[PDB]
Amino acid sequence: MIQRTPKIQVYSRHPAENGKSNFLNCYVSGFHPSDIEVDLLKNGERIEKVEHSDLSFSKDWSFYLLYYTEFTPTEKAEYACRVNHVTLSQPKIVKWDRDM
Repeated sequence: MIQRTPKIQVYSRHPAENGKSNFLNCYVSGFHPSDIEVDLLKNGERIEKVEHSDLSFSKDWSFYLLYYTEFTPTEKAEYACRVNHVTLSQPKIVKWDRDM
């Protein structure tokens, strides 16, 4: 058996084919086993519609999730990524930095 803690990155991107739109991303990488819970939060509340959830795995057994959705942020709300996994004794909450 092997278990590996997920790396968690939270960042924003504009797709080049539609640059006025902005997307909040959570890249959860390198984890094992694949069982996992991942949500985007706004002011601490789950974002219910997340348009994209893409899972893959590498040669060593090691899973990768890109979890993302269109959003329109502004100086007001706080956004974060919440992850729970067997390797994490508490849910990990990673805040979105608006410069990322």
